[PDB]
Amino acid sequence: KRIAKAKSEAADYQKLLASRLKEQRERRSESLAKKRS
Amino acid sequence: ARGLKKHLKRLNAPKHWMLDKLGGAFAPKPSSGPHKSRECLPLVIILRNRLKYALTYREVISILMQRQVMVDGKVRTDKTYPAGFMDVVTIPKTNESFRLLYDTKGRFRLHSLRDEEAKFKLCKVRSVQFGQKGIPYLNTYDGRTIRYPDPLIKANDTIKLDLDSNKIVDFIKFDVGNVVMVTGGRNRGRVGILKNREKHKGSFETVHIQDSQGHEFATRLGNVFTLGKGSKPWVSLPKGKGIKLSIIEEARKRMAAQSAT
Amino acid sequence: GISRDSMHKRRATGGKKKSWRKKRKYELGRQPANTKISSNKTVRRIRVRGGNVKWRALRLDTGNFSWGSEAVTRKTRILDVVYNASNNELVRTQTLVKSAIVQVDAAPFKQWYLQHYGIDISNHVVRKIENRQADRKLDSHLEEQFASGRLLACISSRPGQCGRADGYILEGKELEFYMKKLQK
Amino acid sequence: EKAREKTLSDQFEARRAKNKASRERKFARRKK
Amino acid sequence: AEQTEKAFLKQPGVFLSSKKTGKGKRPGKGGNRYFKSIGLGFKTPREATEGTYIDKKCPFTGNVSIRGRILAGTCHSAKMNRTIIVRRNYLHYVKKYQRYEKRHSNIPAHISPCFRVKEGDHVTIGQCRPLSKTVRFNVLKVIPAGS
RNA sequence: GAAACUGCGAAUGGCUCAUUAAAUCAGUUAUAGUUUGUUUGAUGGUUACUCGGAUAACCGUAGUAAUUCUAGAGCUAAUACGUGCACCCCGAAAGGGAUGCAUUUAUUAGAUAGCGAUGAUUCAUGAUAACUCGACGGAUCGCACGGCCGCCGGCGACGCAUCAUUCAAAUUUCUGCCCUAUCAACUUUCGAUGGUAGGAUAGUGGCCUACCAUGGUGGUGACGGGUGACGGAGAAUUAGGGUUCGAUUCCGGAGAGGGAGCCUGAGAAACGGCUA
RNA sequence: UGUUACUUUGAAGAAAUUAGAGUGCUCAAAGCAAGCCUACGCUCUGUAUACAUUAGCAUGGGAUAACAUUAUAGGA
Ligand SMILES: [K+]
Ligand SMILES: [K+]
Ligand SMILES: [K+]
Ligand SMILES: [K+]
Ligand SMILES: [K+]
Ligand SMILES: [K+]
Ligand SMILES: [K+]
Ligand SMILES: [Mg+2]
Ligand SMILES: [Mg+2]
Ligand SMILES: [Mg+2]
Ligand SMILES: [Mg+2]
Ligand SMILES: [Mg+2]
Ligand SMILES: [Mg+2]
Ligand SMILES: [Mg+2]
Ligand SMILES: [Mg+2]
Ligand SMILES: [Mg+2]
Ligand SMILES: [Mg+2]
Ligand SMILES: [Mg+2]
Ligand SMILES: [Mg+2]
Ligand SMILES: [Mg+2]
Ligand SMILES: [Mg+2]
Ligand SMILES: [Mg+2]
Ligand SMILES: [Mg+2]
Ligand SMILES: [Mg+2]
Ligand SMILES: [Mg+2]
Ligand SMILES: [Mg+2]
Repeated sequence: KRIAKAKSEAADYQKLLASRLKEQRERRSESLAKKRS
Repeated sequence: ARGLKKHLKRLNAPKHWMLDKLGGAFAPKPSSGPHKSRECLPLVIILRNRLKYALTYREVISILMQRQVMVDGKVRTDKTYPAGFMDVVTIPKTNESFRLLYDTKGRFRLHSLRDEEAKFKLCKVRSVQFGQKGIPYLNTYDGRTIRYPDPLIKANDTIKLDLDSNKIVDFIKFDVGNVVMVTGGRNRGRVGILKNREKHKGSFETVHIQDSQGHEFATRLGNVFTLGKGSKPWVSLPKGKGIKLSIIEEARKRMAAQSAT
Repeated sequence: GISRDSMHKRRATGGKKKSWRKKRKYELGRQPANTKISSNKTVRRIRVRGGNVKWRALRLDTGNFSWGSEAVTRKTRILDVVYNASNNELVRTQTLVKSAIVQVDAAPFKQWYLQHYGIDISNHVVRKIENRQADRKLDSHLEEQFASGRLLACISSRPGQCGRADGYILEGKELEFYMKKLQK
Repeated sequence: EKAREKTLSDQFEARRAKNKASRERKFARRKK
Repeated sequence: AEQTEKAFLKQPGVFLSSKKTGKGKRPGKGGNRYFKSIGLGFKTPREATEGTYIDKKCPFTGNVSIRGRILAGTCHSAKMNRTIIVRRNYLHYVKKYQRYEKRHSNIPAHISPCFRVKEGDHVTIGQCRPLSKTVRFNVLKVIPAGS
């Protein structure tokens, strides 16, 4: 039970981090538009 | 001493317990637990001195040994268990549920809760750091440790903790403009809006809080506890709502009460 | 017993300190280990404050020594204490203390060097050995002592505390410094 | 120690005199 | 060179015999000299970042942190090796007479080779862990007398 | 359910004020300089259908004037005691080595302005090479019985390890103490002040050792002497300022006829513990 | 960014004692209680507040005062 719990919680945390790495890049992409303007 | 002291003389007990000086030579020595001994309310005080369910030290043991009292959702049988700020005390037989909050005079008040609001509590984040295997974790000021916290949570933030799932439901960042309560010192129990943060390298950080009536008071960062984002707290406050009245104003109310009552 | 208190000392002004309490157990000291090089290994277990453990080595013969430039660590036999910066009497008594300069057997490192560089001091195997030989550099002073089978090493552990005698192989200007101290 | 103070005094006395020449030169040019 | 003791003096954790070069790496890595900032708004002297001395009690290149009380005073004695006596002058209030009396206290302090000091110079000292029987402070800044 | 083994406690409390004059102690600091049974929170890898030998109570031969003084014999238990299932390198890409946690050393990463924190740490933490003859990683107990066709499974108790927390300690920063100069120099061979390298310690430190330097304190009273001197919170009297007192119930310290030494333990230099 | 004293405000500060608010232990020294109506109870009942040398911490003030400094400007 505890090995599954540790493995489950570890997977969710990685999904959260990967899910937010897109924002740091997507938000960066739109942020670069100000430099051109 | 050659070790640990197991007794608390009655005159050395915290004043906010409001123990009578001639009631005996000793006061309940708070057990080790989530809260500090000087910033807690042992269950014996709650059951006997505040709620009057027990008349003696012995009767408190009978109540607790029947497993009738729960703190933060778990049954507690220790008479001197240190229940503290934001703790939820539940007594299923009486259908009662209280939250330990300070009144504006700095003393713990058993604020009756609704069944819906008794399913969570607020905790202040102490620190966030990497644990074994590089796994991040955060610990609070109520002794709790939460692994895999949201990366946005930082020290001094407040987290909403669900007592059933035992997980972080939501959190508030510590920043100017939020409503906070003072949990220590002269201004303990006062609620206001965090207006300013004065940092001093190597020294304590001072925070200037402004009451809803414009009264401004300062205190140390360690005595602040964010209650909500913006101006609305996430928890129900007692009648005073953290508004500290002057003695002149308080005497004015007492005089009027006798005229009406 | 041995005590680490300041009560017996003179004040910074020079005046004496009259005793106002007895010695405390929480300020005690203990007898030194005086670890010696000997094949009759002996490490005694000491119960210390908090119920924790210290390992007091009375005699040791082998140690875990690291070749820093090569990033390789091998267990090897301790042969001799040659230099000690604190007390030259610890050299002739062959006492093992932290920062003592000792000679260790070079055989375990020679085997790794031959297995790693294919040099004395299978088609896919020879492919990588020659690849690693491009960036191979060996200090002349460090190579000169491989012929004798002994490497100068410095003890980095505390045998009287951890019960072990670990260290690293001297090289660079540190090797030059100590070999000049031994040149007599 | 003696060399340390000699170099500082020798170099300080050098620029200390160069500045005096430069200020006088600048003053000469400002009059016109 | 700085090697004047019976043992070889070096900074802990700075490996000097690496095949790779230290060009382009932070202090204390790649064999580069290690130094740090002590915070509290104090600057790291150029003599400590570019020096060759070894001092494990130095606040900028050693293994001691500054925390506690920051004090100021005048150099009273600079005759020890890497240690000075700092004289702190203050007024003690005599209550009954509603007046003051001059008092002083001599505070031993460690001074790293990156600092130059003479009797009469003004020094700032920061508290550190016990370095000797009497020393609990480290010099952080020196102002020459008459400056 | 007596007895007995095992576990825990007996380091709190109570008593007293002898020693002690920058010492204790008070306010104020620091631990990035450490240990911490317990509480609370979290966290512990991909013969085994259950091992072994003892011992108490008990039983019965006793010794001694004698003591919770003591010897021998016969039995039998365990959560007692001792055991034991339990990515990188080499390489004809097979195969092999290492591969939990902890321990010890070394190399390496820990940026910038994928990549955490501080006023500030080569910090938290990661990876790698090895190391240790590692009290570690459950041979334990109660209650309830169910669900699948022998299998699976509930709620608890007790225990081991790691981090955080709590309960605390240890050491520690700054300032502050009565009378006395018919006490003016004191400290330093045998540590006095500082430096380097070690040893020891839970850990910092002349705490101790080796070597080196000659420092450290002082009419702003060092050093020494006196106290019918434990310190403080406080007490008496007080227009104000002040004078005197403070053994004693709260806090801190210290001691158990005088010294010293030590075992057990998370915690004692313990005295309703031991050794001289 | 010369360094301080002084002054202002604030934070932190054991309780007990002292001052002091509330309260008819029959009064009082005290104590920390109680009060309200007459129900299966209520007042979220109360258990305020000030003082607290000196030193330390942090804001505002800059008169008075102390120390430091000034011309081969190492000046802006
Ligand atoms: K103690
Ligand atoms: K015990
Ligand atoms: K103190
Ligand atoms: K005192
Ligand atoms: K130490
Ligand atoms: K030393
Ligand atoms: K114990
Ligand atoms: Mg006691
Ligand atoms: Mg700090
Ligand atoms: Mg027993
Ligand atoms: Mg005296
Ligand atoms: Mg002092
Ligand atoms: Mg690290
Ligand atoms: Mg040392
Ligand atoms: Mg010596
Ligand atoms: Mg007295
Ligand atoms: Mg006496
Ligand atoms: Mg007294
Ligand atoms: Mg007496
Ligand atoms: Mg008495
Ligand atoms: Mg007492
Ligand atoms: Mg004692
Ligand atoms: Mg007697
Ligand atoms: Mg004794
Ligand atoms: Mg007795
Ligand atoms: Mg006793």
